[PDB]
Amino acid sequence: SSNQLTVRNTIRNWINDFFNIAGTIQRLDTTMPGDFLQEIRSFFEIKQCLAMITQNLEWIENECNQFRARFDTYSYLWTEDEQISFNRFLD
Amino acid sequence: PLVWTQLKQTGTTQPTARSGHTIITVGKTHIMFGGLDNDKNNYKDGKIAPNNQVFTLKLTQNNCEWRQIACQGDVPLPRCYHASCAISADKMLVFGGSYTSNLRFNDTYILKTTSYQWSKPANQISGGEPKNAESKIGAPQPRYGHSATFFEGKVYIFGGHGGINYQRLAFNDLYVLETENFEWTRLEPKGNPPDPRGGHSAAMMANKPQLMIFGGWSFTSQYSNIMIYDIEKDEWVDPEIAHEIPKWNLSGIMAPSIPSWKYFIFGGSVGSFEEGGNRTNSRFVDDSFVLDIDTLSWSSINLEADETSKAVCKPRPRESASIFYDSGESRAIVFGGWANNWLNDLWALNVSTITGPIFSIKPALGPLTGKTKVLIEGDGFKDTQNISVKFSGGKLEKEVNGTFVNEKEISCETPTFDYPRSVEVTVCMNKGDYTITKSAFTYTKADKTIAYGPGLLTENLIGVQTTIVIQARNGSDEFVVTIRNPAKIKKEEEVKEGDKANTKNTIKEDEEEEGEDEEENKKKKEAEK
Amino acid sequence: FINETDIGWMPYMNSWLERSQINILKQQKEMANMPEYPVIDDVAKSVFYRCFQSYFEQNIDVHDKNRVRHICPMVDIAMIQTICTILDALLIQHLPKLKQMKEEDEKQALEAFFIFAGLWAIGGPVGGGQDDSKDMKEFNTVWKGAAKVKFPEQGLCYDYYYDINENKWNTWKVEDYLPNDQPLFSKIYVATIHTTRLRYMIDIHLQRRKPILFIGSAGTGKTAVVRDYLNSTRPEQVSHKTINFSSFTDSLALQKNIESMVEKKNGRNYGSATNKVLICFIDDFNMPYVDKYGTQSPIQLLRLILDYGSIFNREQLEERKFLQDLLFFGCLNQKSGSFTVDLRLQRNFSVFSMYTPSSDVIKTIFGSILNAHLSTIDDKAQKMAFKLVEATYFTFDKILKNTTAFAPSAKRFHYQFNFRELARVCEGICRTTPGQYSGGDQGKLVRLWAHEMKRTFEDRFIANEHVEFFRRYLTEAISKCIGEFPETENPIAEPLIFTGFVAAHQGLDQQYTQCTIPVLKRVLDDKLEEYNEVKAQMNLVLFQQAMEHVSRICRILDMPGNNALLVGVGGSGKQSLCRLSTFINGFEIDQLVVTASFTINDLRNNLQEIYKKIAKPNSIARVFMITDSQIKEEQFLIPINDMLNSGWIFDLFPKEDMDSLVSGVRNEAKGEGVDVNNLTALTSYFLDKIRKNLKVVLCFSPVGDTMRIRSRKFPGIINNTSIDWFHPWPHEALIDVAFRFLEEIEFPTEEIRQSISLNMAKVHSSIDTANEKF
Ligand SMILES: Nc1ncnc2c1ncn2[C@@H]1O[C@H](COP(=O)(O)OP(=O)(O)O)[C@@H](O)[C@H]1O
Ligand SMILES: Nc1ncnc2c1ncn2[C@@H]1O[C@H](COP(=O)(O)OP(=O)(O)O)[C@@H](O)[C@H]1O
Ligand SMILES: [Mg+2]
Ligand SMILES: [Mg+2]
Repeated sequence: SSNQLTVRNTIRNWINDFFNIAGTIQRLDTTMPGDFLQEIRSFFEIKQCLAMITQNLEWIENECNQFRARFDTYSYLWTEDEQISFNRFLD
Repeated sequence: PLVWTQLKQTGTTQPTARSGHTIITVGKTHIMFGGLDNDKNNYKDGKIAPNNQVFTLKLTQNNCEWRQIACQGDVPLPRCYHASCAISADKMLVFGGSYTSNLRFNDTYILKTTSYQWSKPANQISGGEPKNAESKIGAPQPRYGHSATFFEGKVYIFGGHGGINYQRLAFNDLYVLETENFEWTRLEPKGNPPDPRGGHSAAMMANKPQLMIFGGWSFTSQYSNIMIYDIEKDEWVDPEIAHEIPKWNLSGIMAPSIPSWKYFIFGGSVGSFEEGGNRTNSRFVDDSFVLDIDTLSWSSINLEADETSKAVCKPRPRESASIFYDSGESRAIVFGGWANNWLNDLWALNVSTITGPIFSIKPALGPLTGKTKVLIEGDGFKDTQNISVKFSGGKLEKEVNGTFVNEKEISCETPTFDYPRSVEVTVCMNKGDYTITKSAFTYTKADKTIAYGPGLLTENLIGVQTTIVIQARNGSDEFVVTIRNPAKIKKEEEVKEGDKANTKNTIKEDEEEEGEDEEENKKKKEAEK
Repeated sequence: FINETDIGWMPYMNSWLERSQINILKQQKEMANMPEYPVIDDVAKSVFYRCFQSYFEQNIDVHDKNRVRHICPMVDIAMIQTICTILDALLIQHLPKLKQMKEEDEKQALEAFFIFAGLWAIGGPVGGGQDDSKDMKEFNTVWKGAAKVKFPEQGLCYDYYYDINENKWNTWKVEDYLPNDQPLFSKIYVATIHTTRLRYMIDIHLQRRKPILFIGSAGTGKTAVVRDYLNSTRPEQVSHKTINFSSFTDSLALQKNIESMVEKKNGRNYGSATNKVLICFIDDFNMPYVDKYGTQSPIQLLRLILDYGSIFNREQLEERKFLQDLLFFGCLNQKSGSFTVDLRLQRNFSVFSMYTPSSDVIKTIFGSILNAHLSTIDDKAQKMAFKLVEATYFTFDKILKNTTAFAPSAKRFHYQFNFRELARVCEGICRTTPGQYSGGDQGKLVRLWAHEMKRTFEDRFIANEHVEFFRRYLTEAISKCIGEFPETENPIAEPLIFTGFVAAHQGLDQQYTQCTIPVLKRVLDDKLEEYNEVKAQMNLVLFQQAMEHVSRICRILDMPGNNALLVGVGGSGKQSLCRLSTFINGFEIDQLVVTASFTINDLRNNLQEIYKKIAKPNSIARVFMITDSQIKEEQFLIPINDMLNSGWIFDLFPKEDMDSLVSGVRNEAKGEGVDVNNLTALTSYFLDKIRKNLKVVLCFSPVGDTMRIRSRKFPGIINNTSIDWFHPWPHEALIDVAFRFLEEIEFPTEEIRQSISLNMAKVHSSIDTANEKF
């Protein structure tokens, strides 16, 4: 989506809250206003863990797209069609 | 027509999805090697490592085949986030990488495309092997997510996210090397530096000493400002042309266009934050923006066709990707990257704005009855054979004989138009009629009047018949002869079938004579005589 | 005197392998448009030298005249040249695949590549005789003496190309006909096995600069195979223009055609600027006038253009004028004009037999046209398609197999039965509109067939014995193929008349259904009243046989493109019946008016007046009436034969007038939805409109072999037009014709007036039985 509230956009906001942990430390050398978020996102171990979460999110969506489709088949079509078209089909 | 179109990969061994991967065209062959493969088939025993696997890229009629080359001489070690560039059309090096986060390489490793053999360069990298801290011989301090621009006989690296020992930061500094010997010289500009950034792109602009460094990232705060650097006079000039939104970990490729060289940035992560704190929210943009170097300005580009979807079917953003451009087919192609997940989907697009090498026409105005030869200019214009231009357009289809004066110049005669309406000029070849913004053409008193004879200029007019001959230039015109003298001049007038006049004159006196010839109550080019 | 064995053909084979002759010519000539030859690698050379020598020197079967029955008398070198050009084109296509393969599978390919190259070089020109099918099956067994690379069984050697990636001998794959909406049937082109394996061989001789020649019976469909290829070429690579030889096409007339095609390069050179390939497709190669000695001037010119490439400019005969980047695509038919052309040209060409219609090739063309066109009409009455196409062959075969009845002879010169007839049978079935045929088609179709068959064979026939022989075959065909034999009453009958104007007149929409004679008698009589009232008055009787004649001339004008040819003894009223037939249809007859002093240039302004009326868009299709008397000299026909052969007579205008006639039909093409400002499809689309809106009805008499010598000189007259023969008036007709004229004469008891008109017929019938006795 990227709009309103969605299971991904919530899990996106969740995922974020752990990267937000970078800020709280506020660096141990050089400049005071520095972050760690950059370094944490270069670490290979975290990428793999982040990429594994996204793979599992795309699994459910496909089987949920098959689950919803079942009802959609006969049922979407009737809400699209009008009463006049129903009249034209009859006579 | 410009539109994003997915390309299906069909090979014996297709490449697995990656993030730390770089693609660089060299001669007529595009070669990709890259690491960070989701699939633990490399190292294993806990943690993900890079793969040092090379792959060739071939594409024909929108169909790609992948072909990896195991057989080399030496092998380099597995890299992730590692700037590569091309020397000449043979010698591809790669420099700098990463290995289990804490270890970072600072060793160059050449590859000869024709032999697909790697090598260690002279005695510059005697002993490689993986190590947290490497600071000797080589000037540059080990770094990942950096950038390498190639120029005539010299490679330049500006990129960041790295340091000696355990320290981690972005680089303010530019390290030069001379490929002829592989000597590492740090070059400090006299100009006031740009803020230290890592995870960007840089490339030479318009085949000039200036190279431009857009986007980037740093522990302090992300940046999003272009910064050029001419090797001549050392000090960098600052355009100070920024983007709308701050961008980082993008991927940009240079494109040749004769009128004005164009640069194309795709993917990356954007976000606007105030100094320290937060920075956590990371939006990724699919929309690739377009820069012209002669303009120095960022103009966003839109899809023309939706392919009957009735909605823009663009690829995912993919943050850290790899994009390479073909000068043959005039298209930019990006393999994939890391938009949170890993994906193996090669998406291309053909650039409408770039065309095989005017722009402008002169004259753009003409009379219908006349037959003049114009001059259409642009770029990628074929010489003699294949060259074909479109005429009229105003409720009509016309094809005019074209001749290429240059590769940026095409001569063609104006077609006889019945109605004085709106005229449009195109060009035919490629898929159908590959053109830009069409060259706009716009189609009784005659300004043309040609005269020559011994009855004009100095000649003293005697009893003898002093002759001239005009041009009719015809369907209602007037042609008034006038011979003022001291005595009574004779004056004849014979309209011939050669499309000319024959006006003699016999003045009886001789003192300083001068004959005026008017066409529609207006003097012809020549006066007096 | 050079002997053939002294010089040989080996020196060419060795010089082609080493790339010795080829290499020198490319370097040391103006010919910069030479298609670069492939690299004959050290192995690839050995494998051909080893093979060429092993399938020519060694094979006695290959050179045995009785085993390998050629059409034209191929010279040995002419065959070696065609092998070499095909081997060139195979290598260039499969060179990077060969170099990736290993020693054993590379060798077996290069061997197969020869066998296939040879197969066409030798087996291609195999054909002719009576049974082309047997002269193929005689060759099929000798070239199935093919050393290491054996054929698959259950197929001729022709039906197999060597695929590099399977290494099998796959069989040629044929693209199933998709129904287009071409109104001209001549544009319809159904791919067969034979038409794809020629399409390849034309691409193999265009990739090289090797001119091709197709040789096959008058109506085999050679022109169509090439006229498809030229249409499917790219307009930037190839530029195609046909030269249809007329007998009178002298060496001057060819040079004007070639000079019009070719532009002016730098110096004395003449090619296409931008190195295009300028195809000059000769059709009817044999036709050129054979002088007393036996040497055709235009043909000898071509042998000056192929060899040295230098046409002496007929004005200023000092200027050499060198010609460049030309190919020539011949379409010679054996059994017409100069049966064969000088072997000194046929050498330069690769010859490719086009075989007389097979039982399969007919079923894959006309099967595919009807199945497509009856998917339209009805879901039922498809299964009738193959049943009718089985029949239209069965009948077509039992005509060709009985040669003593129906064979092309001096008196039977128009009895030529080939694809042309099966095309305008399958055209006449393609006129069935869905409303007036849909439903039970068991009977209605098979009549429409019987009729369409009948009136493109009966029409042809002279002798009534031949008309009887036909109707026996036609009622055998219907007992086997259509197999119903519906009743005791045959679908075939005497009063079977089908007409598309009888429906129109009443007020019904684009029917081609059968009327009965008394319905046809009301409509025609009403339409003759309507022609007397508006045009110059022509009184004719309309008896059943003249009734039928309008019926079967209105049919030949309605079929778009198809030009009528009414043969009959002068006085038959062929001219008068045509004028009626024309007025029945919404068409406007244009007859030229010959004075005693008439010139070719004045004909060419009368023809050019007609071509200003057709070329305007909303045009009532003008008919063009010609007779035996109107053609004072044999020259006037030359323009006319080019009109009825295709579209419009080449060079009847300047190229400035034709750039304005094209422009008037740009406002029609946008309305049709055809591509505009292409200037290749627009010129083509206009030629289709001119062909459609011009009908050419010529009206000859078969007396003193003046028609036969015309048919010999102009290929157009007989083959390109749908002949309809005018027999002498039946006894039933004469009694009517007499009685109409005896009206407005007094007679005592009116019983006399009928009775006289019996004896007026009998006398005229009783002279014809004495005239035969005499
Ligand atoms: N495959 C085909 N599809 C459609 N019509 C065909 C086909 N083959 C032959 N014909 C028709 O056969 C007729 C006679 O053949 P044509 O091409 O005129 O050459 P030729 O004089 O050599 O027989 C033409 O009307 C042509 O359209
Ligand atoms: N059915 C008929 N009834 C009466 N007269 C006829 C009939 N058919 C033909 N004729 C006459 O015979 C003439 C033959 O001359 P013409 O029309 O020039 O034909 P042709 O082409 O045979 O010379 C016709 O003009 C007409 O007067
Ligand atoms: Mg033909
Ligand atoms: Mg006549």
